[PDB]
Amino acid sequence: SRRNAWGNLSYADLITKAIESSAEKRLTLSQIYEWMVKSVPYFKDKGDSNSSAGWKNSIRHNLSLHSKFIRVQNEGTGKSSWWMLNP
DNA sequence: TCTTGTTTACATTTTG
DNA sequence: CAAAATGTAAACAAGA
Repeated sequence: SRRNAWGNLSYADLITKAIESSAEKRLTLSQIYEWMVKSVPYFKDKGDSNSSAGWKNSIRHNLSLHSKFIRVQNEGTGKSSWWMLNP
């Protein structure tokens, strides 16, 4: 009996795995979504923001909330913010 | 307008 | 038990 359609891991924990599966160990908001879709089965079929407002909002909430994650300036024009694990 | 972030509420579960 | 967590849902503000 899972805790979520995708199992017992939490959004914040899923995010961690994402960021922590990156070379520079840092992702922008958009990539984190894509990671979920490509790494988590329950989401493989939810990329269409047409059916993906719930888990995206949640993911944005988790990011912006828990000091576990920190926002780091990403150099570039029209680029989003880096998101890294807080040491 | 669609993205990004932040915040605030609420209902439940888990923790410590 | 009470506090920290969690998952949703939403209101608002500044960016691309």
